[PDB]
Amino acid sequence: GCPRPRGDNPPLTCSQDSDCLAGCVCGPNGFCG
Repeated sequence: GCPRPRGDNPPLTCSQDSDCLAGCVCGPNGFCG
């Protein structure tokens, strides 16, 4: 998964898998996971 995320921060948007860091994926709500 992404490097140590926290719920003190909002999710970031995406539209493709390449919009995120390695380890992260792009989901159906248009937010990275």
